[PDB]
Amino acid sequence: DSRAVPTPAAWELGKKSAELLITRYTQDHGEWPTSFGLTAWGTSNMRTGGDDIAQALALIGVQPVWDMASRRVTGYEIVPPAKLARPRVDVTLRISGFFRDAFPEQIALFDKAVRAVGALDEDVEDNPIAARMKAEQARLVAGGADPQTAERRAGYRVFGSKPGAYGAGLQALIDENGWAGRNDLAEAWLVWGGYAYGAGEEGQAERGLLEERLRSVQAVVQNQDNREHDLLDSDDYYQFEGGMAATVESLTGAMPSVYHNDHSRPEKPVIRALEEELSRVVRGRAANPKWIAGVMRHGYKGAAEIAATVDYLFAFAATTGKVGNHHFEAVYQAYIADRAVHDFMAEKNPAALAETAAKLNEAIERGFWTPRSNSARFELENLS
Repeated sequence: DSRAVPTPAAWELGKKSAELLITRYTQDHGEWPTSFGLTAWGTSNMRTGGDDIAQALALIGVQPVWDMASRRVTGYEIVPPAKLARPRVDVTLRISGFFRDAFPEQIALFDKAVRAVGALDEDVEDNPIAARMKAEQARLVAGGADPQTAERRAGYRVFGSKPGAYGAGLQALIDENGWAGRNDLAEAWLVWGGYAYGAGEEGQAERGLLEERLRSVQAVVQNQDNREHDLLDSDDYYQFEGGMAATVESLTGAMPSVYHNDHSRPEKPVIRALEEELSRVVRGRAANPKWIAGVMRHGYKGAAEIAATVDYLFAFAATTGKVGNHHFEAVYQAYIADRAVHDFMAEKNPAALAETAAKLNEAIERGFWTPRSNSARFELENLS
């Protein structure tokens, strides 16, 4: 039932996650965060209790209200400063097309909550949301804006693609290799995701507002709720957390922190840096000889998974620059220099082998990988 979302169990997770994310931020940076960029997304195969929205509500310092009998969400209640041991953190939410289509009530809940936090009379150090929404509203009014229009526009926190549009708009740009620098990925990401969503209403073209929100963002955040997939076998992560981080870099001149969080065990959320998650998945899966031996029993399909892993690794380097030289070296050695893996791929799926070689050559070309051997360049080019 979409009216019962976020569930109390998704709330408990969102709250613990938000606390752990703030803490990780303070450990990394030595100061309270004031502005995160979150992605809310979904698959038919996800847990359904409303984790993303719960985390966003927790960050801003709002709690859902449930009907005790029915367990439906009836509204929200602002957590007062008396009940906060840290400041409210501003949240800019990028929603996927799936998320936008599936969960209009969640979007409306968050939109109303964050605007209500932005209207509180609280000190800037407790409430950066209100300070931003008041200042932007005031700048718009002083330009001649109708105050009501100005309050509407200053308070937008939910951005997505227009109706009938899916993904972040980067896949073709990366696959055709028709991007010069990361600024071109940021431009496509803004064109694609520049629509503001508010409670009840349809999407509104508001690219300038998205840019202003992203200019403030200090960390990019995305959550994973199961271990049946990872960030190097699905397009859900590079295009949202990856594309959002490219865009913040393009607007500010500094790459923000990216936190790829593990909500697979709801009682024990684990916050990780994207570099940590990348390395966990290379060790655990991509370069894991148990994983390689297993896909070597699935023929054409297995070889395609190897190739896809390299595609995603490249996509993360393209958007974020957070893929270390060691990862590219590791997959080169595991997939190309290991003659048993190389020969498996050449026999069962030579196109997948050619795609892997071509991707590693582009990684060299872009400065994502400097091969430990000079002969690796020629081998890869001769192979592709």
